[PDB]
Amino acid sequence: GIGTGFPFDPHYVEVLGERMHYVDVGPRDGTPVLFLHGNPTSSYVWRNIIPHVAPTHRCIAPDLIGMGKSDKPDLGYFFDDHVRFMDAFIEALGLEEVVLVIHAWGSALGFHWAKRNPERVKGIAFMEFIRPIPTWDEWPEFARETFQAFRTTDVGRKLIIDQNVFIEGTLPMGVVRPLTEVEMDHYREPFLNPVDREPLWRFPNELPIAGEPANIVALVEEYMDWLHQSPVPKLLFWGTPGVLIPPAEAARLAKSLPNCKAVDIGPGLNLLQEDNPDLIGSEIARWLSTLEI
Ligand SMILES: CN(C)c1ccc2c(-c3cc(C(=O)NCCOCCOCCCCCO)ccc3C(=O)O)c3ccc(=[N+](C)C)cc-3oc2c1
Ligand SMILES: [Cl-]
Repeated sequence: GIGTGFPFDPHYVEVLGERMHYVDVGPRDGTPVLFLHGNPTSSYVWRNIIPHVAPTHRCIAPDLIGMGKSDKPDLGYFFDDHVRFMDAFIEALGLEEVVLVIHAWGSALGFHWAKRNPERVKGIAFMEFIRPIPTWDEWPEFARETFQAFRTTDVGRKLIIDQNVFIEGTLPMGVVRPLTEVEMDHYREPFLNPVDREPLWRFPNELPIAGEPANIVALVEEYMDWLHQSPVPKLLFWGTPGVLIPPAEAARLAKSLPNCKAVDIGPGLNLLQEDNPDLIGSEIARWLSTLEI
């Protein structure tokens, strides 16, 4: 059965006046592997993937500011806030060159950091990642009216902040296999208090859909422009039917993006880590062995 525990010792670092929590396992020398989660998850989403990589490589998995075991400042939790705190996190750990393993909103953070710091990125493994969604027709039909309602300050905040729907409903609807009560309690833990749910609502309001917000659309277009030409080694995981990346898109990207290998994980929606963690971790471990790190 897929593991439900989170055995990792807590590590904390002060970042811009705030304490950020991170997993830090594996050997201390060599190039580290930095794991970035998205909405509404935490380093918990990497718990069954990291044990495949940690025998041979350092694994660092931070909880984004306002999420997981990290501190909860009184912020808007805009994408720009996450960019500021992640930039500062990476410098606080003194990381030099890295391999990135990134997912969904963590993929926007990772690709935006890689585009700005390409000399420091030796490879990117990614899955269910953020690209511009040009019209609402390109958002999955089964989740279209709900994400449209999320992108409002009235209904959207009622659902996500008052009623915790991103945790109770959107999260399980992002996994094909059923989540256990223990797993759901791990995802619920950072957000038991409704006043702490601001990141859960601002994230879907930042998604680059139908041209808004224009500033995020532009930023995401920029790192996609880079990714289509950069020689950086790329490993793309995808599932069927997917959410942000449908199978036909994954197959086109595997051909268009330079130096990109694609791996079919089988059934999957958004949190591919919850549907086939052993294939994702074992393929990352094999792919790392082919990099000059
Ligand atoms: C308390 N209260 C008002 C509600 C309301 C609605 C529900 C809903 C629910 C959910 C939705 C809903 O979230 N759709 C969007 C799905 O997007 C999936 C793809 O993105 C993944 C993340 C991508 C991130 C990218 O960055 C719609 C409609 C409903 C409904 O029932 O009306 C629940 C659904 C499932 C459930 N259990 C335990 C399995 C329990 C549910 O419980 C509910 C409770
Ligand atoms: Cl989101």
